[PDB]
Amino acid sequence: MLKQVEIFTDGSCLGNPGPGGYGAILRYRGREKTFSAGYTRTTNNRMELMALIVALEALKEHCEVILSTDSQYVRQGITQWIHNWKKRGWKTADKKPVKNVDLWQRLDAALGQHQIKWEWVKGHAGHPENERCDELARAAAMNPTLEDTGYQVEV
Repeated sequence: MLKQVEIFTDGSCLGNPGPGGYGAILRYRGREKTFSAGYTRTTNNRMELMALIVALEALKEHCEVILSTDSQYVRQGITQWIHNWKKRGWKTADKKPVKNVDLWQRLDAALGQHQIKWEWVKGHAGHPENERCDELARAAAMNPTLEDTGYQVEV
């Protein structure tokens, strides 16, 4: 068995907003789980956040996790935004709530249960697991069955 949980994510959506989906692969206790759902009206970025939320929330105890994703949005948030957002109570400089605050807070909550390591892969230089997530995400976008109830046009 792997001594470190493994998660791989991608999200897909054309249209801002539009029908969108996500794929996520979770290696956890000898099992490999695959998550995927499509949403009727959403954004690419909200789908990349959702992928990670769903796969992390699958974890039922404290873990060491390696998260592999090619999202620039997730990468910026993690490496540039979240720390300064927290200090300002999840507001931008103009004192408004940050975009996708609902999903960022939910992701943050999940991140805070685990020892976390990030692998920022490129899209064309992805692993078999990342490619399969891309496939799942586009297939989910094609067949949406959920509501992205947190999505707002005005941020």
